Amino acid sequence: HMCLVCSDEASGCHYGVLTCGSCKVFFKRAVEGQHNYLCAGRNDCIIDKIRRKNCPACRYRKCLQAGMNLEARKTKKK
Amino acid sequence: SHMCLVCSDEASGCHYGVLTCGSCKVFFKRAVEGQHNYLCAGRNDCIIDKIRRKNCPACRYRKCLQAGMNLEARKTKK
DNA sequence: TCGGACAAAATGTTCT
DNA sequence: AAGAACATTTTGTCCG
Ligand SMILES: [Zn+2]
Ligand SMILES: [Zn+2]
Ligand SMILES: [Zn+2]
Ligand SMILES: [Zn+2]
Repeated sequence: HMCLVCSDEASGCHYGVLTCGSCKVFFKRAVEGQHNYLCAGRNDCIIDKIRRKNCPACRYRKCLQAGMNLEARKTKKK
Repeated sequence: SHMCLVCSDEASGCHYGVLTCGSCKVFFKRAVEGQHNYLCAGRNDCIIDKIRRKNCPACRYRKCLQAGMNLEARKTKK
């Protein structure tokens, strides 16, 4: 299937969302680093397999908007 | 006479013909030496500043060329 | 699914 | 100034 963030091949539902392993780990690192990324464009960068490295701000924004959340399994269990 | 012409960080000298910081110097060398088949995720006018210069190597390399960076600056100069 | 360990890629600094 | 070595950061895969 397809990662909902970067369109690469997805490796499961991570943190609530069908995503590839690279996006899974990017997301956990972003949340736990509480990094404050800034876009160099217009907050609408193309995030695909090549370009996902280019804008961590837009990649992270796509993660969050797709509904990724570290407590996804904890919420869904409930 | 103080600022990197590519990213606006503090320049360290006049490298490959242009006033630049050390990071832009070696970024340009690596880009020319090798391949630079970079892809912009924006509209080819990414802002290249001290933080964001890492986001888009395509626009960073474009700004190096536009500023006139070239490997044989010192030969050409002589 | 999740995350630790390891590895690769990409970037940046020292040069006593 | 330019470049090799060294070093760090950022990203991605392998395992369990
Ligand atoms: Zn992805
Ligand atoms: Zn962006
Ligand atoms: Zn610079
Ligand atoms: Zn760009």
